Amino acid sequence: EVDYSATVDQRLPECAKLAKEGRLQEVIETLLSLEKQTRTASDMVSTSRILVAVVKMCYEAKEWDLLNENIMLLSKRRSQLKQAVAKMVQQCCTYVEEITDLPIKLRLIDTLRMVTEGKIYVEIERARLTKTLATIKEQNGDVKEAASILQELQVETYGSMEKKERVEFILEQMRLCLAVKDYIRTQIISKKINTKFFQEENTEKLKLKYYNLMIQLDQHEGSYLSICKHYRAIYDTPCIQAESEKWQQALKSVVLYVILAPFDNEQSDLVHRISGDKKLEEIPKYKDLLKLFTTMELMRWSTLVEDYGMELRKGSLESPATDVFGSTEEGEKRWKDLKNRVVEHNIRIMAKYYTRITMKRMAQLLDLSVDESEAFLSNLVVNKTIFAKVDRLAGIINFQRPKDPNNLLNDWSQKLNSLMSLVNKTTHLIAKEEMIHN
Repeated sequence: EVDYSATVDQRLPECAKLAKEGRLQEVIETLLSLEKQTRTASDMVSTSRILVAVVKMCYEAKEWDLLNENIMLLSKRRSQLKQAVAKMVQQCCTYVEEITDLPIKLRLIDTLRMVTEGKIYVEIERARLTKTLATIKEQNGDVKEAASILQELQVETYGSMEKKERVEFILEQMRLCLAVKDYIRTQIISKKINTKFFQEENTEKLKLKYYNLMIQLDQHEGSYLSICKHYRAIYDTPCIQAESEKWQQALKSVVLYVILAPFDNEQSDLVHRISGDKKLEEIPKYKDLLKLFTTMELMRWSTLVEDYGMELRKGSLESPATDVFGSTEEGEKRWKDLKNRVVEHNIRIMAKYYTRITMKRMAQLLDLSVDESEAFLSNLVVNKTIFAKVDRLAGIINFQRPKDPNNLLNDWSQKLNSLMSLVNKTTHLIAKEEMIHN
């Protein structure tokens, strides 16, 4: 248009000297007038330099009141250029990091976050200032306010922010939410992260931070199977897989958590996938333990403690123990749940092979008292996990359901079908031997 350019190149150094001499209130009025000519002229580059200029003068002169008043004023000018205000805020948020005085920094943050509110072109900055405001409102304590301040930022909708930086914001929202014990809120924020984003280039640090945070979130609820999947994702990271101490610890928790998970189709399928890995050989104790939950046999809880108790709870210097079964309250609760899994596994085995068993025998085989075994068995019967009818007078547990005449004859029919197929198959096998030996 009527681009000013060198016109501001003549004033700006001259105004720079007068600011140092002490004349600031007069020169800003001069630069406000010069800004008006440029803004009306729609000179993007020149107007940007003036707005960046004036905030520098009020910063170098420590005019905190004037700096905040100017930032509000020059942002509210009629038909202000959006790029020029962006450069002002980008240059002003640099001054935020430099300032160490907390009350002065906070007022500038509040002023800057107010002139950047609801505006797309400065949405990246207001995000970073919101992150900056939260850290100040966290290193000083009052994590509740820091969590609230950061949570309201819908960073997923911010299109200008880079995807890598966008995820970093979400993880901090989760970190503050977990630190404030807001597990309901943390789950909702967790859905904002697409797990496929970690399949890209070097962002593994976010993947470890993300999954370790989900481990903490899912630990409170008790979803052991979900915890195992998160640890399996930590196990698959190239950074963890490239160093022995890291992947060994991750694989230790992968095995130790699928074991704690109650049996189902998903859990059973996971054990086969985990057992298929050849890296369990570097931790032979955990490989054998995972196998013990795979063999279709009774395992004794007393044997487990005497064979795997020290390696799992206390561990060794050569192979350190994970926090699944530590001395903590969480570790003790998980230790009790492991005994349930052993007891549950035994009842599942006792249902496959036994047709009728004695409560006295079941209590002995479960390392439980008769009352505890009956109470434990009564629990599984109620949640339909295992069928069992308990005749308490005779001390008998009956694992066979009543035989429907359909089922009895269907089993008879299925035997005939297999028999006729076998007779068919044998005849074909005979024909081949007639061919070879004739």
